[PDB]
Amino acid sequence: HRIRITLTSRNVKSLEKVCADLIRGAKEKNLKVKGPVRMPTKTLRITTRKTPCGEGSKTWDRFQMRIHKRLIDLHSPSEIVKQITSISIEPGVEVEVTIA
Amino acid sequence: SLVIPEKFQHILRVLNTNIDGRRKIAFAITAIKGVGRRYAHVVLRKADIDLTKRAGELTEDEVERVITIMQNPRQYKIPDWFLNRQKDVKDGKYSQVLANGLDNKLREDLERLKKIRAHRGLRHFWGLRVRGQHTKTTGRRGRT
Amino acid sequence: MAVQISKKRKFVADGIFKA
Amino acid sequence: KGCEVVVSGKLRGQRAKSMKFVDGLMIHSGDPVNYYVDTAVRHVLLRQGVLGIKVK
Amino acid sequence: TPDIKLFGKWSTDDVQINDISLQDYIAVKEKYAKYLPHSAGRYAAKRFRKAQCPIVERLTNSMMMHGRNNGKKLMTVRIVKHAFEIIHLLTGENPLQVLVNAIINSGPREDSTRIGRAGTVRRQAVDVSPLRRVNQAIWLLCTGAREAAFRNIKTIAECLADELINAAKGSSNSYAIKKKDELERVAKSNR
Amino acid sequence: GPLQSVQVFGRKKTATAVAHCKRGNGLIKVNGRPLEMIEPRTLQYKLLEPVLLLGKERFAGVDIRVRVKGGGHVAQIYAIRQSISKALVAYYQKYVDEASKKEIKDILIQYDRTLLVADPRRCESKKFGGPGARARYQKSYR
Amino acid sequence: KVRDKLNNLVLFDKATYDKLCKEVPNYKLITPAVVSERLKIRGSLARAALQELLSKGLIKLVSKHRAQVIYTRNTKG
Amino acid sequence: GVTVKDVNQQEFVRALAAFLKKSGKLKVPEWVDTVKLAKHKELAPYDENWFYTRAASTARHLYLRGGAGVGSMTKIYGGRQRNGVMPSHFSRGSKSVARRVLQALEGLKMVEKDQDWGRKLTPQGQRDLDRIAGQVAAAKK
Amino acid sequence: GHQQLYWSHPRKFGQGSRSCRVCSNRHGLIRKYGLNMCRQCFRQYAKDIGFIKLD
Amino acid sequence: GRVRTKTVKKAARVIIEKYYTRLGNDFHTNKRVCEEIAIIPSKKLRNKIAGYVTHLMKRIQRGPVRG
RNA sequence: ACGAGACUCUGGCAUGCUAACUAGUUACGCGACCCCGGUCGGCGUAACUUCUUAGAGGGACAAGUGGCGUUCAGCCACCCGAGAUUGAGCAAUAACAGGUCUGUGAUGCCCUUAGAUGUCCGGGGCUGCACGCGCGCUACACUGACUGGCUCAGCGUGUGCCUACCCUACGCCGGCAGGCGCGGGUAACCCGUUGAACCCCAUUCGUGAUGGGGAUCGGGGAUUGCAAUUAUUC
Repeated sequence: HRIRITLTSRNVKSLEKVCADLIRGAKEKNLKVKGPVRMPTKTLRITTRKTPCGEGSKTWDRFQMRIHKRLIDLHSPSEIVKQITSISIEPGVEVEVTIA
Repeated sequence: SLVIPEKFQHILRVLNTNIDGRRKIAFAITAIKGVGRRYAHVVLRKADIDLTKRAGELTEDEVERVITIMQNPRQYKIPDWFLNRQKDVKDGKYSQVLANGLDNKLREDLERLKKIRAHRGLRHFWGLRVRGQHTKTTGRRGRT
Repeated sequence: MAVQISKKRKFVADGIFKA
Repeated sequence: KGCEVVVSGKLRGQRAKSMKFVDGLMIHSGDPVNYYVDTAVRHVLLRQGVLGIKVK
Repeated sequence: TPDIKLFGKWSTDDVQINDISLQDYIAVKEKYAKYLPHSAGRYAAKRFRKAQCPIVERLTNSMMMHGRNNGKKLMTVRIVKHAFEIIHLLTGENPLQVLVNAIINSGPREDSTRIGRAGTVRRQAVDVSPLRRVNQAIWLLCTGAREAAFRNIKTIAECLADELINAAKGSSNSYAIKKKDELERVAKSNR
Repeated sequence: GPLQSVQVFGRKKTATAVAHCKRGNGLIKVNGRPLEMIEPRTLQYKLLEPVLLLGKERFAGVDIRVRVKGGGHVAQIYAIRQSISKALVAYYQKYVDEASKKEIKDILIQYDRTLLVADPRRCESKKFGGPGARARYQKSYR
Repeated sequence: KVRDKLNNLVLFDKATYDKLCKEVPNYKLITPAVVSERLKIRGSLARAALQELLSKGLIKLVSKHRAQVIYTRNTKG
Repeated sequence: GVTVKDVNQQEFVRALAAFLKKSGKLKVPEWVDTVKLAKHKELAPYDENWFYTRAASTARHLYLRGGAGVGSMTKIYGGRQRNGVMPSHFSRGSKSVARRVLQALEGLKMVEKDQDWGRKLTPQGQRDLDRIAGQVAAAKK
Repeated sequence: GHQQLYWSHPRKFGQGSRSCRVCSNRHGLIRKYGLNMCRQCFRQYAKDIGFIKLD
Repeated sequence: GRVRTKTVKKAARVIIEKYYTRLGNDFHTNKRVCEEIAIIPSKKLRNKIAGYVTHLMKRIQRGPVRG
């Protein structure tokens, strides 16, 4: 059973914390764990005017969001990796499970 | 060859207009009202006349064949979408007009619009723009 | 399920749910 | 260790005024403003008009 | 084998500078000698770093003006190379020597400054710095070739070619020499 | 048998030109094409500059295979010209005596600094209120 | 300030042909621009005449380009 | 040992045009005289037999990259669109002339259809292209 | 025919088929990534969405 | 213009006050000293502290200072 | 004590560290073409991070040298050096009768509320022209125009709640604008190696309101939508 788990979040430091904890857990559980594949991050750029009406110097904002996505690959049966993945999930980090 | 040939006709009198002979044959025939750059290449491709010669050294039989291609272009296998006047409101024929049918048919279409009293005809009679563009900022050479 | 919105729209929907 | 309250609106008259009460320390520039102060704005509807509250 | 930095097919050696005031500002001899008149950059960063630029590169950079020609470095380079072809085939003289002697002969050596309020005509005679001599010389050569090659049948590879040799012999049939000596005449008129 | 291989890159603006130095005959091929066969042909001598300054006998022992992508045209020319020189310098430094690397490096930096050190110039970000990073829109009074 | 609107001939008359054949191979620099200026002919006509003289072998090629070409006379020795 | 990758393309395409004119089994279209090659073009080409040149350049591009269809051919031969007063943009080529080029290059035995998309060169067509490449190299030598 | 002519007008497409989902106005809508509001409401509620004006 | 602020000079003065026996003339050694002893939220500030401490050591090695 | 600075983001380098069949490199085998050796973005799999992705740390500080300065703060030039002034973000007290009641179910007062200033349907108008002003686009050409061939990127975005309307490889038909059955992507996988333009090369043009310039206007054919006329667009 080849299994893929995706660690997609908005904040990056809690993402590094949970990915390091998952890699450490797969290391201590005597399991063949692959390295964390770092996908190219996606920048959310939409610009708008400052003032609500139409007068003033034409000044704009640059609002930004960065979403980071990570990949961890394992070779393990289903129930043990469910038991691993259902431990200590952050509210700002979303995990999703896929099977090949 | 590059020496001037005998009876090198300078001024060409074709279809009661003036045509220079010093210009290229793909461009000297474009001085006739009604024919332009794109349709000139097709005419000299249907007729077996090369594009590398000036208009001043061609003779009666080749210019007569080109005039036949001018007057009756349909049965020399010129495609129907290449024409300027298609699907007539008077008789419904595909034809190419050379300044006389062109001028009198444009005049007849304008008087047809002015008689039918469409707003295109009223705008042509008043002397304004018909294609629906802004007149507030442009068209300052209308009247004094 | 047959909608499957993309990964940007999921975070946009979650933030606007919070708002 | 630092606070700032701002009120603005009808304060005993027709023309609106603005009263500021600052005591302590207050950072105004840089990213420590993004994570050392909390800014809340509310609207207060009175009988004679609407009054504004700004607390930092 | 890099025996000599041949400028395409011309040799950057055996070229004589006649003026000593322009000795350290024109770099064509044995250090700043390239195969192309196109280098990388970082040459207009500090104050006097443009004095180390090759003179043919400065001519190539000043060749492009008037909107539709900005940035086209390849096109100005091939104008420069073709102009060097007519210069070598026209006089029998090395083309780098013709470039050097024209810039010395077309350099305005005295200038007048606008002084006073706005509208009043007062000029005060000053002399021209040697870097500014080369700078206005290159600008004058470029604008003379530019206004020669405008609405004319003669190409810019030939209009640039006739403009330097008329500046090299000082025949004053060129436009750079014309503005050079009327500027010297204006500076001489009120001192 | 062992293989002698170093893999050296080079940049101008965004183009990355990665060379490959293996032992063999004297030939330089970029993208499978020789140096005399790269558009534009006006910078043919700019292409042939490092092998001309360092001689053909120094290049006679190394096969050169460079691929390049990114940038425009002149940036790609400058990138591959940087990569060939840096690859030869790194190959002599890795395998051959260091003294010959010092002698070639001295004349290479004496000709031009671009042949070994990349140029730190990128396009600055566009701002609002103007068509570029510095220019502004035309201002009207009255 | 004379205008002098040029009216270049589209093909050669008698005097232009032998004037070219006696004077053009006796000049230093030959380009279609200077041929059109000296012989008051068209630019493309000068190009055709120079191609004919190149095919005849009395003019050597120096450099060819899509903008202009460079031609010179033979050595008199 | 000389290949297509070390042959100058400018002489190569006209040599291929001469070779395809000499072969003369390409079933050229009837409307080759009255057609515009792209909608960003303004006049017809002055060369009357451009079909051989276009098929030659198509065969060269199919050597350089495989799996290209009719849509990839319209992107290669694109250019600037001058609409007069309008600011210029990029406009692709015409689909039917690329279709006719690939039917001609399939009807003559040079190209078979690639699997599931595009087309690709026959090894005999690779032999022909490399032989004429060696011919151009020997002519230049 | 009040029922069949009350709102027989098709608002299938067009600008008025969509509206602001905060304050229900039809001017200056942002449709990118499915926000579906005007610019002022996005600027007022942009902090809880997570958009920061770092650039 | 590179003129140091008052917090840099005050911090450098007090760190050369309370700690002198483990300082030297190398910029990197007392840079690591300032990193280890003083808690500083950044790197450029610590770097400017190290540079001004090095300059102050070079002037104290010549003569006394009034601060 | 605030402001400046300090702080954050991005660019500029690190052959050192962590890692990659949703990124490749180097070797090996097979296959294809040619004259013994070259090409493959053809196929498949033994190491690796040199390219790519992005995480932690490092690196530049007036640090060194020579001067100027009360020899104090600092300034100038040079060497080693990827940089010895990269660009942005945030931005104090005080007030403006500055703009927004047409961003809001944020809002006081006033007006109106069934022959309505709420609302809905159908049509029109916001585009209407003696004229003036501002922001912009194309040009006045031969450093060019047309026609063929060669050839090189980076930010992005993509099947939506009422809400139906996505991006597109591939095959045929047609000059073209376009049309039909076919496959992928809910995205580093598919468009895509985003065969972009300016440039480069080779013909045609030759100082002529000209093959510059494409305004105005006639006829015809497709697409979107319930509907184009005051020409939607092509």
